[PDB]
Amino acid sequence: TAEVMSHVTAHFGKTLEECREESGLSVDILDEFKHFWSDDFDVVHRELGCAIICMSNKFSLMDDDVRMHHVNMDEYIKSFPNGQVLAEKMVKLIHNCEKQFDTETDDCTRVVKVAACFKEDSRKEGIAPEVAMVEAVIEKY
Ligand SMILES: CCCC#C/C=C/CCCCCCCCCO
Ligand SMILES: [Mg+2]
Ligand SMILES: [Mg+2]
Repeated sequence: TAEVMSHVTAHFGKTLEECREESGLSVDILDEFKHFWSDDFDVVHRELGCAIICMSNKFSLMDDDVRMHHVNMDEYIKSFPNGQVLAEKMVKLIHNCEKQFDTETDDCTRVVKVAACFKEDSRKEGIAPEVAMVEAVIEKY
């Protein structure tokens, strides 16, 4: 659901700053990860793809070939409150987008294209949060 997705996003995004230098991602491109979900934020930069790899690797969410690791992704999603309701659909959506961009060999560029596809499909399928819902989770700390 969009609510589970807010919890996932709020945790995943904590690794943004530690990943920023290696990925070449300027604060001008994305200052806080929560803004990935703004209707207004265009998911396009190669460097955002690189950052996504960095952040994913922190939790083993990529396989050997820099595609999602389905079982690690399932376990991660299920580590959040009510995660079981989102896990199946989220892995199926990401994997469907990966297949559409399988001819992109550049890992950073492929990952940002897949990220943009996933964002559009999460909206169509009703699992895309609003930035406010993501903030609400960050603001409980
Ligand atoms: C394999 C991606 C890890 C993840 C995740 C999701 C976190 C919440 C929103 C970010 C979406 C990233 C999609 C990247 C898929 C690239 O193969
Ligand atoms: Mg710019
Ligand atoms: Mg490769």
